[PDB]
Amino acid sequence: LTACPEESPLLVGPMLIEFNIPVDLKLVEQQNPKVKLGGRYTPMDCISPHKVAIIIPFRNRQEHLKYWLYYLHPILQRQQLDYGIYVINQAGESMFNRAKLLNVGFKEALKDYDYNCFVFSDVDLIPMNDHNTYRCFSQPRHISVAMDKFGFSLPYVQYFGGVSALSKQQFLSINGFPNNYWGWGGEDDDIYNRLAFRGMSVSRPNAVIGKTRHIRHSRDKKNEPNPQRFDRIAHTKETMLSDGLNSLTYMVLEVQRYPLYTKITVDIGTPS
Ligand SMILES: NCCCCCCOP(=O)(O)OP(=O)(O)OC[C@H]1O[C@@H](n2ccc(=O)[nH]c2=O)[C@H](O)[C@@H]1O
Ligand SMILES: CC(=O)N[C@@H]1[C@@H](O)[C@H](O[C@@H]2O[C@H](CO)[C@@H](O)[C@H](O)[C@H]2NC(C)=O)[C@@H](CO)O[C@H]1O
Ligand SMILES: [Mn+2]
Repeated sequence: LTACPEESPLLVGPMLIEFNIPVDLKLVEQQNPKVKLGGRYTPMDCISPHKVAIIIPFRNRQEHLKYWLYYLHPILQRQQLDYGIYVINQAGESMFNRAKLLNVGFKEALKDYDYNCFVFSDVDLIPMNDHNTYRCFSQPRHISVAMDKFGFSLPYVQYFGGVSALSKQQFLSINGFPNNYWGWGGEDDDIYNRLAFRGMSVSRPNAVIGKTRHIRHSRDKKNEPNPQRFDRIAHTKETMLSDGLNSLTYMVLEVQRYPLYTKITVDIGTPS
């Protein structure tokens, strides 16, 4: 087997993404036969250099996940990636912690395979063009550059939320993500500040290939805006050495393999 081409010849480009449609994972499982237990997939006709672990922070977002699985599996396969899908389900009902959930995904995914790249994706964002490759680059990669929710514009130049990707080394270089952001907002700006503090830049696909759709939804109880968020992002320099992968503590309550994804239910503590 030879290494897959730099660009995949299976790519179609712009695709039609809609969410009025109903989804059945059985059909999805059925439409995507190459996808093995736990949502793992490896190219059978070429060797791919990207061993990607796609991490999804999660809690009470099953319908969104269904659409995510429905659209992304066919896409990822076309991108000729050797990947796996990890849904990090937060147990309990205390304040949501997006970033800590992502750190957990990093540690748990490594237990399965030697992934070298990590894509962190909100459950409700779907790429509109398969040229927007879900892998890592020489620089941390911001993937959802043109979200319809923001009218295809970056809400602000340093925006690093939605979907992003960090190689195993880039992730390790910043001590992973912070564990101290409970509730909505800021965790992603902290991460962006971490990158800059370790001397890195952000790589992005152009605004046309980077178009992506966000599933319109309402607020989730227990993920209200975090008031101390402004104060935390202004002090990232002082807290990133101690808050992150090296201070990460959680408890896996269960690991369930579903055909389209591995679901890891975890107790990540409470704020204080
Ligand atoms: N205009 C309506 C504003 C809606 C306010 C809710 C905030 O919306 P967003 O900024 O998109 O974030 P989110 O989509 O709520 O949270 C980010 C992501 O974390 C995850 N997430 C967050 C909260 C929750 O209860 N469950 C969950 O699974 C999920 O992957 C989600 O995609
Ligand atoms: C009205 C306005 O422009 N508000 C800005 C905020 O939207 C913005 O908050 C950030 O918004 C992103 C888009 O949803 C979030 O991903 C991000 O977490 C959130 N950050 C914080 C700290 O709340 C901030 C950027 O710091 O600026 C406001 O002006
Ligand atoms: Mn959302």
